[PDB]
Amino acid sequence: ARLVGVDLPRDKRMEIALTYIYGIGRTRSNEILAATGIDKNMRTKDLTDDQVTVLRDYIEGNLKVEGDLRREVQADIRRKIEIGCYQGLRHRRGLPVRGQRTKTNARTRKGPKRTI
Amino acid sequence: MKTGIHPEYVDTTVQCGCGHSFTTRSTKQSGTIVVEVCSQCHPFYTGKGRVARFEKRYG
Amino acid sequence: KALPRLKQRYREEIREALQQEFNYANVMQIPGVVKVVVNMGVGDAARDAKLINGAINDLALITGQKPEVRRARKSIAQFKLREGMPIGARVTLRGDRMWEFLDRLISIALPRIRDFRGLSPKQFDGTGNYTFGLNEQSMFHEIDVDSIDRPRGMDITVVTTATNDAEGRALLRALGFPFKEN
Amino acid sequence: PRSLKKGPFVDDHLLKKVDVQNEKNTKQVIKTWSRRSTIIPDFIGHTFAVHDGRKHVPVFVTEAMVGHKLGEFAPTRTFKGH
RNA sequence: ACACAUGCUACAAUGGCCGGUACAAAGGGCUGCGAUGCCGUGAGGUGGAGCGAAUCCUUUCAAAGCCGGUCUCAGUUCGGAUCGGGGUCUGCAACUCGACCCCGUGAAGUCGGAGUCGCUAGUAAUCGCAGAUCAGCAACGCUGCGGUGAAUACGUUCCCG
RNA sequence: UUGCCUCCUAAAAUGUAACGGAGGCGCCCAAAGGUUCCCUCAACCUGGACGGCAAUCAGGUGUUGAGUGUAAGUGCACAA
Ligand SMILES: [Mg+2]
Ligand SMILES: [Mg+2]
Ligand SMILES: [Mg+2]
Ligand SMILES: [Mg+2]
Ligand SMILES: [Mg+2]
Ligand SMILES: [Mg+2]
Ligand SMILES: [Mg+2]
Ligand SMILES: [Mg+2]
Ligand SMILES: [Mg+2]
Ligand SMILES: [Mg+2]
Ligand SMILES: [Mg+2]
Ligand SMILES: [Mg+2]
Ligand SMILES: [Mg+2]
Ligand SMILES: [Mg+2]
Ligand SMILES: [Mg+2]
Ligand SMILES: [Mg+2]
Ligand SMILES: [Mg+2]
Ligand SMILES: [Mg+2]
Ligand SMILES: [Mg+2]
Ligand SMILES: [Mg+2]
Ligand SMILES: [Mg+2]
Ligand SMILES: [Mg+2]
Ligand SMILES: [Mg+2]
Ligand SMILES: [Zn+2]
Repeated sequence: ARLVGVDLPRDKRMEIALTYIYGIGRTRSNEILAATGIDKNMRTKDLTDDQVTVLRDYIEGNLKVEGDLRREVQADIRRKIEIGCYQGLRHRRGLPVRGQRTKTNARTRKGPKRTI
Repeated sequence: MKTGIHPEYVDTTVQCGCGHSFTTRSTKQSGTIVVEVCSQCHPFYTGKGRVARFEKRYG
Repeated sequence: KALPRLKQRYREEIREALQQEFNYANVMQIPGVVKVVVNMGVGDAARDAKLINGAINDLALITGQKPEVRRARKSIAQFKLREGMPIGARVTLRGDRMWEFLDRLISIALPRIRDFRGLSPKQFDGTGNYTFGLNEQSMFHEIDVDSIDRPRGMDITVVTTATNDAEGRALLRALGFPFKEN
Repeated sequence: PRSLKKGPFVDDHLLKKVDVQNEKNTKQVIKTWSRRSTIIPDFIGHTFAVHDGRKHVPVFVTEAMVGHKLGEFAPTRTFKGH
């Protein structure tokens, strides 16, 4: 189907299908589908246009998802990067921000291994 | 209008969840398009601080 | 004994709107819109001749008339390109079809853009013609999501009789085009 | 994070110093060794010399910096690379 | 910017997730262990029954197990790193530097080259539990406790001592 | 080095030497030939999803600076 700018996968149970939306994950799925009253055990084939309407209305109502969410998170990172906060210096360097161990690991921040 | 080379241009009717109807030309051979969002629906057409975040917590 | 809706809305309202706003000496100097050109530059058609055949079906489905392939008129090294390799496709829209496409685009396609914050008013060039790009052909409804190989972008340009950017902006504004304000 | 039940932490030392500073309307450079006090709206325009352990660093508090501990804006260790 | 070493979690279907249900051993407790109840979604909050403890609390204590449903081989309902927001508790104080919870985020990774290590039965493999240090914890460590439980040993030519 | 083609030398017809100065050729094309009909570049400016000095799209300025299978000259926008 089509929901909030996304394209829902061909066959998935709806609680898994809604997770392709960038602002939603399994728990928010078991919230949204409980509130709307749409069974989570349905396919994406058996979804209707009306059901898509109730869904879009609800999750645009109480939840921020997708593009606005990304813009907002990016906005938080550049917010703390500008004020010259410690975490900001870390984001600049491309190192681990949470106080983790940079002597050995941290490759997921640094990226692939570049030898000397 | 060279005769054969073009895709067929049908008459078409566009229907929306907000009730708006449109009568247009389209390439859809059915001749009917049901669509979710339009010029009337969309929140852009219709127009839809750290210290505050501090005083909300503590105040 | 027939009529497209936007041609109608133009002839009856917008015309008088602009005539009240800009106070033209003659009724002729009223800007109308000449043509709408749609263009898909491929560029990887230098490497693969198959992609052009995808571009063709795209435009031909979206517009409703068969595209016109363009040769490369120069030969360039860095882009791996010679003269006579088909590079990109172009469709010119005039009269009725122009109007109907403009309407489907204004009323349907553009509201279906992912994170649509509107269009920049700044895209006019000096003469009051308006060009804007698009990232993915998935927005249009005559094109099926199911059948796409790969998202491909296209340029839409609306070229007008407008003399400057003010007049053109006013014309498209009146026409239902979603401009941001700055 | 410190729990909300306790409220935000500012040591009484620079609490008193910044109060005396903004009641006389003078904005001075206050010399503080406390890394551990969170920033309050009372501090919003002032300027601090904070201890990084080797020296005192100039810190101009702005609006964006509220809700943060002081030490974050004076970095400790120096790394210029290899 | 790196290289080494020991570990843990993985790369999935002998599996993941939801629901129901059965079985341990050992331990720990005074300004300590803290129950029913109530408030939370959950870390926990309020509260203090009862215990210097074969009695009370750690729930009657487990998890893998068994029954059932769903997922259908995919970078996925696999994987959890990373990062954003929002919290709780300890503590004069969680910035440099704590743990935990909640929402989102969802990277490498498709059984790993040359090489190399451990193990001969309640052993390997796998599953949780407790303890010491300790206000809190970098515990995936260490010392113990039990659960379920294999394969193979022709034989001394070869490598090691 | 030796034949053929173009410029300069060459002294405003033609012609004109040197072991004077520069280059080319010993082919290509079944269309790059014949004809009818249509069109105008290069460069520069503004604007456009990848896309950048430069790909394709739009608009503007631009009388010839592009382009002519292949050297160079004489020509060709009236178009060769
Ligand atoms: Mg114009
Ligand atoms: Mg070593
Ligand atoms: Mg370890
Ligand atoms: Mg395990
Ligand atoms: Mg697991
Ligand atoms: Mg999982
Ligand atoms: Mg269970
Ligand atoms: Mg025993
Ligand atoms: Mg409860
Ligand atoms: Mg029970
Ligand atoms: Mg996953
Ligand atoms: Mg990979
Ligand atoms: Mg696999
Ligand atoms: Mg191997
Ligand atoms: Mg032995
Ligand atoms: Mg401890
Ligand atoms: Mg002569
Ligand atoms: Mg002569
Ligand atoms: Mg003479
Ligand atoms: Mg002579
Ligand atoms: Mg020669
Ligand atoms: Mg010919
Ligand atoms: Mg042009
Ligand atoms: Zn609508």
